[PDB]
Amino acid sequence: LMGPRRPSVVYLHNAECTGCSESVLRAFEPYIDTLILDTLSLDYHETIMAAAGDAAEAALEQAVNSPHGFIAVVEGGIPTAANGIYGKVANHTMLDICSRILPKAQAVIAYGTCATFGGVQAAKPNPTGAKGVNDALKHLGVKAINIAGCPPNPYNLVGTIVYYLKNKAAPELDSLNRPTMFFGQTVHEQCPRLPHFDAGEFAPSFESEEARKGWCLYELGCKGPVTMNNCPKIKFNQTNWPVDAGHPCIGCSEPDFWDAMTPFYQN
Amino acid sequence: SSYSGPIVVDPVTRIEGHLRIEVEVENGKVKNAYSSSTLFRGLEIILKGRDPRDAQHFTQRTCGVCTYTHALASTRCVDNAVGVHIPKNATYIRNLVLGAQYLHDHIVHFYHLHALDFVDVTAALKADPAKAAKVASSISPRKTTAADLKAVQDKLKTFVETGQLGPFTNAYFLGGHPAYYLDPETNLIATAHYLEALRLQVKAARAMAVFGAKNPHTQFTVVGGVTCYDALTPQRIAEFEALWKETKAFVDEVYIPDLLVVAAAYKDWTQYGGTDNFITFGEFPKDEYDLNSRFFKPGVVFKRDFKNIKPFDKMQIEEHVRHSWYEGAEARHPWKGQTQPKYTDLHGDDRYSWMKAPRYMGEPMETGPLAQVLIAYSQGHPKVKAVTDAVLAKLGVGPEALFSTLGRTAARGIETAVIAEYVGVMLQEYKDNIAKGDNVICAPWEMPKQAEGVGFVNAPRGGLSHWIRIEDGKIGNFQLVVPSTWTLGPRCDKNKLSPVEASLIGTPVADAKRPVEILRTVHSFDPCIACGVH
Ligand code: SF4
Ligand code: SF4
Ligand code: F3S
Ligand SMILES: [Mg+2]
Repeated sequence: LMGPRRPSVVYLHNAECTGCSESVLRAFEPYIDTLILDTLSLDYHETIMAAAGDAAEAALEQAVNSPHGFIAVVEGGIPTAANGIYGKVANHTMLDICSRILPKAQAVIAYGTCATFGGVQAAKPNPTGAKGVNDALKHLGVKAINIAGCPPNPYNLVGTIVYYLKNKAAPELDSLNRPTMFFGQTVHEQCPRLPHFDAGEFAPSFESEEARKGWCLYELGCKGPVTMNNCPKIKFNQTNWPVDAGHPCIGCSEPDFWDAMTPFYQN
Repeated sequence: SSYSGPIVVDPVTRIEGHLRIEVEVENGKVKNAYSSSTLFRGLEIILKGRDPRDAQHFTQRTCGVCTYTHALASTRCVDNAVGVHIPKNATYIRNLVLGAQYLHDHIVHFYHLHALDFVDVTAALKADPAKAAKVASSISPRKTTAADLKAVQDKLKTFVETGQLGPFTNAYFLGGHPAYYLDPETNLIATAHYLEALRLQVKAARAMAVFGAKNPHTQFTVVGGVTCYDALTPQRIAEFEALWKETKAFVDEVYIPDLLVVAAAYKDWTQYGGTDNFITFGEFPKDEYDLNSRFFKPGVVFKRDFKNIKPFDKMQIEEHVRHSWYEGAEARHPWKGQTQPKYTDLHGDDRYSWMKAPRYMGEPMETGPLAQVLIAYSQGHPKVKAVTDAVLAKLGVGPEALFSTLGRTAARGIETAVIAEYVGVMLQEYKDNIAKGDNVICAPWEMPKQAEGVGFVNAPRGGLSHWIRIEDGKIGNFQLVVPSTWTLGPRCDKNKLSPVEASLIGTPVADAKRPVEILRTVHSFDPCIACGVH
């Protein structure tokens, strides 16, 4: 699947919605075909790989055991309740799969808030005991680079990989293990509506003339002031982001945001 | 002779989510099948007690392949519970983002999820690119030259000679496979278009973010309408229109001609993967409270009796748990739904999946593009009739060919083509409405302390419904009944095989170690297990 010249990537899916995988398909300059043909060797990925079943299991084993080394990219939280039973692939628990594979990686990237912090299935009452990768695997010494968001900006994944391949090391990380080059500012300090915030000019409702005029969404719940991400800077799909579409930030790059940021329409 | 014994496919790749397929084969043909979904998250449990306005943000994370669809279903559900009638422009904008979702979704499904079951990418290296160019130019008004295709071949050659096959590692076609039929040139055309589609889908997805903030996981819907005042501007509408036009050209000039050339080469696949019963909810409403106002209308068909389409009665849905990993055996209407996980391992107490088993009047129902297309055809839908007849004639087959894996795959293309044209109609109506001076996009509403609501979406995989019971102004019960639940859930307490299980009976398997025929039928339903289980 690999050996030679392109660095091997093993992409794992735990308890996930596949939105983070889809976000990588939106990669722009470079696009995903350049990424898979030129930059990297994508050696396991359940969403797009040709092999299935035993043949897919064999592909995974051959990539993880490569003397060339591999990078792991992990999407989704790890369900840990009831000995990991709520999530299995090839009749192995996701907890067991990740416990066996991730300590062998040269580097691990947790991609998306579910893999970084536990995410939507970890919201109260967390029936499956879902955990982020570093929480789940602390005891095995796994320290994944956390690229948060639901899903993250794919600019942030490619930027981190490229950095890693160049410098043979992680970039500067914050106290949530997220790269400071992408997560060092609040989305609020970057927001075009900040002058309205400063002036106390808040939309009181989505149907209001103030909302039509682009006033600040804080009274309608915006979590921009407590959320670290580069959304207003990079935007999504080269064209938009939530508050330019008129909707508050829901805090989706922050740990436990499903419980910390709710109700989404209150501050 | 032929293989007798079990085959297990776990993981089923090139789907969303975690699926285990088990079959029994006798003399080289499948005799029995089980659809086992092997991840549970429990979003219905997590929603209990929360603010109904928050539901769409959680339920959108049911699935990022069919992104937006669950936000739309939850917002329709809470809209309905609160009794708000959203403004005309919110209906248009919501409908336009949903049409863009179907084009993105079905294009990615055919190329990036389904086509590796039918395309031998490595054989493309042996093709004659001048011969392939002639073929490509004969099936599409788009002209393709020998140099165009050689560029792809040169790129693939460099990739393969590195020994790092990446996503093609251990492909079922490597080495050759008796169930792979295409000639080298057709493999090269499909492979070129697979690669082209990787970039085209970026534009198809961008179309959703023009109005919808971002893809994946849009952020422009609210109870009462939408938030995106910028979507009224000529600049955003023009940006959307240009991405739609380019996406529609790809559908018309690349995807459908490829679909037809592959279906022609695999015409034996009209003989496998049929199903009996069909359900569809309709989509693209003029009136949020009348399903019959939708461009595609709802309907129910039993035993392929399309001369007797039955109305859809939302009270005749029940979700079974007898063969699922939930407590007990009692089926429930989703306004009385229960989500009480209880794992027994594979076939423990005859249970083998985290999906519930929805039944309509006790019957297992296929939903998705084949249900939408066949039911609309049988309702006299003129656009659906015009392009399904053109497809049938090109392929030289009768309408019975539609009741199959090949027919289902073709129906996915037919609805893509029909929706791609209808998006232009919706777009014009939206423009016209703005021009009359209607600039309203959100309506005011009030939260009742007690209410029931339901929202219906016909998503790219079929009939989606979200069901809420509001108690003390909070979520008392929230139940998702999702298209893949219908299609790929397990048996019910009457032991009826689900559509995917039943469709697998009779599948030939040339090589049990590389059971591509099972993948062809399973992938034809476009499974989404995060959707089906939530
Ligand atoms: S982080 Fe969000 S988008 Fe990514 S897998 Fe989790 S729920 Fe899906
Ligand atoms: S809309 Fe949100 S991110 Fe922007 S200024 Fe207001 S609170 Fe800050
Ligand atoms: S909801 Fe998420 S995508 Fe950005 S604007 Fe807020 S961090
Ligand atoms: Mg459900």
